Amino acid sequence: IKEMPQPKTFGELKNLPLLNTDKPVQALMKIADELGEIFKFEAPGRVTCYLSSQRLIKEACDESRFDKNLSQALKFVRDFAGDGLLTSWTHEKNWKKAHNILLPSFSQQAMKGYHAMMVDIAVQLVQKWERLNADEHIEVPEDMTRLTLDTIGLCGFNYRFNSFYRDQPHPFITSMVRALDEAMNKLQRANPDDPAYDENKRQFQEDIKVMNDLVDKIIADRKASGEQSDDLLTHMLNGKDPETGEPLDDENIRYQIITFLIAGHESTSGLLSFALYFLVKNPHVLQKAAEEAARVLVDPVPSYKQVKQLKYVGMVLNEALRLWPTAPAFSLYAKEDTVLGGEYPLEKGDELMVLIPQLHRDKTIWGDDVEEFRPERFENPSAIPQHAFKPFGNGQRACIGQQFALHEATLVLGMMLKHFDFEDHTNYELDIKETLLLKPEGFVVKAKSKKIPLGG
Ligand code: HEM
Ligand SMILES: NCCc1c[nH]c2ccc(O)cc12
Repeated sequence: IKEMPQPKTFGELKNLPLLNTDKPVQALMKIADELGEIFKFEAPGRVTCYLSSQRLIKEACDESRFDKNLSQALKFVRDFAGDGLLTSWTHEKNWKKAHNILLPSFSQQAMKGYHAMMVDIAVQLVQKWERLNADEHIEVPEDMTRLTLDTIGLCGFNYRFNSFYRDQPHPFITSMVRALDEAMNKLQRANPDDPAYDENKRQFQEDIKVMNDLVDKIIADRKASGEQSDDLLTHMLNGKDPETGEPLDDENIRYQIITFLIAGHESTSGLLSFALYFLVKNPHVLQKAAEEAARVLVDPVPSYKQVKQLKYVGMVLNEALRLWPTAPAFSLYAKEDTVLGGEYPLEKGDELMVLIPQLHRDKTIWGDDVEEFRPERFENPSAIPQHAFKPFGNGQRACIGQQFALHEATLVLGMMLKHFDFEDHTNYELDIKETLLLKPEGFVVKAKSKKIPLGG
């Protein structure tokens, strides 16, 4: 039974002067470097416990002792994501209901049914790049986000945002991204009720309405038509929860659709963008991955089967997730009083944060070379100890989109690697922007086409 390590407190400010930054996860990694696998962090009227080792995070992932906490960020996102899967407590009625109803639509097997829709948007990405003039370049996370938004729109509810046809995004996207940005800015806002933010508030409401109006209309149309698709909206209209018997009502179906776009677009765009960043910075890895792409993707359009074959591409992506997990933290609370790690008493309701990039640098698991990009770490992946690698969160509250994201990212990265040679034409210096997720801000490349045609 030990005192918890804690950085220096400054009277009533407590630790807050140490987290004055636009990059707080990177700043908390620097505090973990100094203080170790666990530290308390206090700010006026907030207290939490940052964990960075596999030893402690395994205990935090014990669902009989700890459950998912809604961070202040998630509570602000709940203003438009409602009680959809990401922003609901495990004890809310719609959390288990939607979980039960949606799980089979997110399984590995379900990816067979999404694959042609994913190929549609992936082809649009490849074609856009094939069509660039020789002096142009690619804005990587910008184009990965066009691809992931459009892919979730098509697989989610058979709706085309047509992001590759546009300089300014579809108004739903504009509103979603502006609402997310307002949710995030509220975390930093001294006087949220000051008349200065009256206009923020009005715009937020207007953004919510834009979002609700389109999705409520899509759901209403689909109910009145009676049409059946290979989409999530179909499965939610049909499904019943085996436990309660209850269906999702129309309002919750809307929150789930807003949720899949919010939860899937920026995370999967980040994973693709960091994986390309690492490949252009590690030429021998990029060559190995490109050889696998050419060896495996032998047809003009990839099949579901071929995508499962891209084992090295899968390792590249996991290794990008190891170094910069795009959803870099998740929040837990103690279900009852408990002692963490034999050393640290916690009280019921105490909050723990899992610092994922720091966990993924735990040298007692991964060895000393934790900064090196080496996808071969994952050559044999049942060998990684349980709870050492957690880029999709934990247990029943883990990422429902995991198979979707990884099938998406492997298909797209395999196609990119099949069709282009890539140039880091600016000698780009990694700069990690943190919103509610991580992104390689300003990452740009040039793609020289291999002139390999696409099928129809
Ligand atoms: C590489 C891309 C992704 C990563 C790294 C990621 C990561 C995560 C993590 C870390 C959580 C747990 C959050 C928490 O504990 O507070 C989560 C939850 C969730 N994610 Fe993802 N995700 C990704 C892609 C997606 C996609 C594409 C979708 C939807 C199609 C999605 C949908 C969800 C949903 C609905 C939850 C809430 C699950 C539940 O609590 O029942 N995610 N994700
Ligand atoms: N599905 C992971 C993306 C994700 C996980 N948690 C989140 C919180 C806020 C947000 O915008 C996005 C996310």
